[PDB]
Amino acid sequence: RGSHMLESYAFNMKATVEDEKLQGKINDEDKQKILDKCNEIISWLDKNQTAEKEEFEHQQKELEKVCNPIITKLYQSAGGMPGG
Amino acid sequence: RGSHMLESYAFNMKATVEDEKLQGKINDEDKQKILDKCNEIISWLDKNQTAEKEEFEHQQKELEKVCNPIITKLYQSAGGMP
Ligand code: NA
Repeated sequence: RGSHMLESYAFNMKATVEDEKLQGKINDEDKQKILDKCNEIISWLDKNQTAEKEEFEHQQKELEKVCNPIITKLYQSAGGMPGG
Repeated sequence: RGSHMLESYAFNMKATVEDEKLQGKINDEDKQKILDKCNEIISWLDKNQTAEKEEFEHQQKELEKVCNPIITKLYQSAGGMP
């Protein structure tokens, strides 16, 4: 989807650098550079995805925080429909 | 996603207030303000999708910048004729 391809990819590089196929074929110094860097992105998603949920839950409140007082107005006033 | 619910709410709350002659509402201002905010989210939501999008393509790039050189180095050593 985006955060998936990215993530997926990351999982797969590690998936490589760790394969016994390169026990010594890949620079032992290099294994680091990836793994680490891959995790960097791994975490960077987990963290960004979680931070997202908040800006969501922060707009959801500051939204109804405008509606509920009018709902709880029209709902007090005669008529009262709101039930989508 | 909880982003849906947000959308949903914004999307419903916006139409459930445009519905029809449900003008029992202060169907003029104290409704106008339910439109502005609602859409404010409708948009801000969007501006974030295409905001996240990028950051992903970004990080996705940065990680290759740390892998391409190495996988290239790999595709250069196990031949039987090359
Ligand atoms: Na006023």
